[PDB]
Amino acid sequence: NHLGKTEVFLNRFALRPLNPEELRPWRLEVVLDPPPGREEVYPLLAQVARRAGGVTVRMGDGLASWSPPEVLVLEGTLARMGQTYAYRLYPKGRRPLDPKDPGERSVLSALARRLLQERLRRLEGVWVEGLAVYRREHARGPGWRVLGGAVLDLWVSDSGAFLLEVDPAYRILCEMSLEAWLAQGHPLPKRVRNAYDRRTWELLRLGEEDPKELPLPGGLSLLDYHASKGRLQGREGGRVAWVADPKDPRKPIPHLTGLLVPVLTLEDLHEEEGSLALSLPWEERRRRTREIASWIGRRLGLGTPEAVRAQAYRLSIPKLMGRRAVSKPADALRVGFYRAQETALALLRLDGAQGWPEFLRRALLRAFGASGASLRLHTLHAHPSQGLAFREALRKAKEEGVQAVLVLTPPMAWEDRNRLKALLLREGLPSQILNVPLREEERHRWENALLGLLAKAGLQVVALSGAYPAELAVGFDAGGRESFRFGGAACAVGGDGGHLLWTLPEAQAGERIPQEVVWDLLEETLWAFRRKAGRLPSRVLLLRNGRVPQDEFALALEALAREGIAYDLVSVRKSGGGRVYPVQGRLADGLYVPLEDKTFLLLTVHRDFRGTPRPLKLVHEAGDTPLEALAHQIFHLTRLYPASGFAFPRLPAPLHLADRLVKEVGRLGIRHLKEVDREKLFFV
DNA sequence: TGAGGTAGTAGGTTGTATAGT
RNA sequence: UACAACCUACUAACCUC
Ligand SMILES: [Mg+2]
Repeated sequence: NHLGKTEVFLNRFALRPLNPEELRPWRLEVVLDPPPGREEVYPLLAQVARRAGGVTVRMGDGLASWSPPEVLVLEGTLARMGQTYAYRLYPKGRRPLDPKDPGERSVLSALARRLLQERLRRLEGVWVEGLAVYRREHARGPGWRVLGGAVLDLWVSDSGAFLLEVDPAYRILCEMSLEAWLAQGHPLPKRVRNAYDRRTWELLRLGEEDPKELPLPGGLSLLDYHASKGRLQGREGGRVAWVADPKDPRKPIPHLTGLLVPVLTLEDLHEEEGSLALSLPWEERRRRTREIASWIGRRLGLGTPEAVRAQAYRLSIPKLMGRRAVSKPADALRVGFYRAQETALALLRLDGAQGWPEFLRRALLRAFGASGASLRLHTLHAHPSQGLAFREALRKAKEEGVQAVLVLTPPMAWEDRNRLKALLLREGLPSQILNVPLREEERHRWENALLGLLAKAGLQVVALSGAYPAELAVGFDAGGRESFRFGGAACAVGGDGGHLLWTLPEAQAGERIPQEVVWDLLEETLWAFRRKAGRLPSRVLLLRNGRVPQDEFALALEALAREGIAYDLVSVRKSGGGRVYPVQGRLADGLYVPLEDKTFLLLTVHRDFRGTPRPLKLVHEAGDTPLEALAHQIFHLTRLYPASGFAFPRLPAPLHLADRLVKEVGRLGIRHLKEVDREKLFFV
């Protein structure tokens, strides 16, 4: 191996192997009347396990248990969606389960988790939300405190052992009223909860009215209203507070500040504490992870926790290329781009002012100078409020070779931002916005805005230097919408990643991307590779954001086999990787950690040393490229994103682009994209 | 809208098996 | 439901370049 080995700890701990009585759970038969539906079987079975109590989990069509039937509610009644059923439990003995059998250890682990939860529920000083445990004051001020603990998990090995997952976690509690909060000179919090229940509102403003005078729609005083329900007992109705239901933050509602409690944010605390942060340096997290794990092991009698370790790998550093070797995409602004064509940019200024800021102009001229490419800056002399007659100023601009526009503007309301984006997109003109109180020392901002303006004009700013198995990398994501998704793809064309492009996403009902939309988009990207390389990819790298729905790539994978194209399919989850800590030494990004076959973690980015990194968890779902070669290429693709400039995304450029793309399309809509070259990354 | 990201609180989504015969 | 993978608002926050 040409890669440097390192050992790592996972945030998992090995515990004792299950004993006989744990391997052979009480079985039970479930007799539900009226007999269940089909989509309603498991949900009711689970609500029966929960209604029977003890360490009980559903198992198949009946239930498993680590509790004696003599402490189980064997007869009962539960109310599901509309219908009221009655259940009965028939102790079918005690069959043993086998940890190798996937759904059997699925049951063993289910029971482990329920056990852990019950052991936790009985602990005295601790606060326990589900599997989260908070046990120690971490910070505090007048009226508030922050509790520290950890989220946990207990499951069963393939080899019959208990497994503990631990990750330090915090909870912010405010137990003071709004009145006191505001009386200590702090600012209004954006959200606020009822003091007498969980109902939570957005806090609009404070009221000038008198509680005892404010007539409540159909009845009494604000004060008299609340008094009625006995809420002023042991409390002091404060001032008038106008709040709103977050679902429709229009219609204001009267409330009293003595009966509201602030919902706090880290910044509401930064007014007080200032030096309080909730993320941890990785070594601190590792330490507390170990302490808490030992603490639980000691409250659990499942042995002494032995931190599980894995073999990690230092991946080769990606060689990023501008015109010359580069270390971050912003450096391309000084050295030149990987491949720059002739370009024409336009300016839309929407403050009172006029013309290109000289430093931007010079930065651009230098970059194209350095790149050995011609540049022609234009300036739109028209305003959006000229209604549509400015579309014609837009018409002019496309008839001279303008590939993208800079909008120099005051901060825009989201609505107007979209209105404008759309408006310029109709004419196939991607826009980069730059907020206009702007000064040359705000360098990372205008240089990122510039890098984005350039990606949006179709320039390739950086590429990789290296030989990778796949000559085509395409990432698939689903949706930038609520009740339905979009599902689209983006593209790193060439082994150098010499080209990036996007594909029009297609409206769909949920996560799963229709098999045929998958193959369609893929085909679009095959056409791209073909028409710039004159040949078909020998191998493609297929990437999904998140879990991959059952055989949703099947049609496309078969289409690929047919056309004699080799391929790999990787599922890239942002969650589920847990944690990774060096046994010795520092931790740098580029970490590759094999877990089972078909799966591995990748610590792709580390940079904000006040926080702890979250490895991606990746599953090799199809294909037969060595795990290490996939890791290597994913890792390098992380560095290919043009629009970030000073920090790399945690996701590989195609998946990060696909994400940005379906969020933009979900935001602006799908219309107005007919006239946009797919090489202009309009959405970064 | 500069961009990347770790941490919170409060409120949401889809995806899987699940029978009958 | 849990489990699994996610989204939104607070967040143009906070930290970092
Ligand atoms: Mg952008």
